[PDB]
Amino acid sequence: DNMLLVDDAINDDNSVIAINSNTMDKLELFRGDTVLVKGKKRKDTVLIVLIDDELEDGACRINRVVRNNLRIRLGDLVTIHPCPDIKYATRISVLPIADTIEGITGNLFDVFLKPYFVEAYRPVRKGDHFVVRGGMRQVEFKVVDVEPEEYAVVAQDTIIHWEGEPINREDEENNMNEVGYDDIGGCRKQMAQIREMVELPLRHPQLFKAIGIKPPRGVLMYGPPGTGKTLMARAVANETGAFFF
Amino acid sequence: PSVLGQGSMSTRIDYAGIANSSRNKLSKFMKITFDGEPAKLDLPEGQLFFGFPMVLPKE
Ligand SMILES: Nc1ncnc2c1ncn2[C@@H]1O[C@H](COP(=O)(O)OP(=O)(O)OP(=O)(O)O)[C@@H](O)[C@H]1O
Repeated sequence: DNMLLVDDAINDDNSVIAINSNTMDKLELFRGDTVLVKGKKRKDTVLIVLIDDELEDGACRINRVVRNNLRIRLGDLVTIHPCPDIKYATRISVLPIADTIEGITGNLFDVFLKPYFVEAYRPVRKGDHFVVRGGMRQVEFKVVDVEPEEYAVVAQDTIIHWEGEPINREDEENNMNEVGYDDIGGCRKQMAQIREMVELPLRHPQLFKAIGIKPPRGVLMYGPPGTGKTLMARAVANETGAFFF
Repeated sequence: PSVLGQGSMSTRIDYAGIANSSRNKLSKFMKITFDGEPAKLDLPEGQLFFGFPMVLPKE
């Protein structure tokens, strides 16, 4: 029962996900418990479980920040598992987003993060984001580094380092290629042929051991220039999740 | 002797500190060896430093 419908959370917490009481019973959880939620491709995070009777069976509430982090939209499906082993981050470095600090003066740390981390115990993970509203503005922050790794809790013992260059928002997608199967159209048979020969030897390597064969290694794609061959290879590599070179 | 690594102008310019920083060189929120990577060690005009660790001949 780890597949739940996505709903727009009313609250303004980026590390809180609401579940139905029947769903909470099925998942065998408690109010305030932290659970790991995995969405599309290889993106996942941790959220604080909340009890919501108004939520219908097989439904959950997540704010827009969580959906953006998981690369999902409203009404999608995610996989939720218990996360009781999450520990406390002894030392975390976090830097603001450049476009969110346009002319904002004063100690951004005390102004924004300190109210947002006064015994909040919000679970954090590498690459996560969270928006904090201070005064009449809102500023986003990203999980630049955490110790111990990977996912932990930002408690009082945590030491926050807010010194570093602003995180320009454009480079997250301009200088990086995060493309999935949804970015490829008009070529389904070729995509299936590539996947059945690339993912299967890696995602499920014990099948070939069971059947006692050595799957083919090399794969030569060719076609007219401009048909997206490089894009197809990038998408397959990203979806597989294995290290790509 | 102590001056072969830890002497005058070795503490004024923390060669050990620079060496350890170069070894663990990251923003990230004792022995010196010549297997690693160099780090810039700039000194103003007119200063010489002969405190680099000795290596002895090849025997
Ligand atoms: N399904 C698709 N088929 C073809 N092109 C696509 C597809 N989806 C997107 N595109 C766009 O088509 C262009 C393909 O450029 P790209 O260089 O990746 O193609 P290519 O022919 O495989 O490259 P090359 O042989 O130069 O490495 C890009 O703009 C890509 O965004």
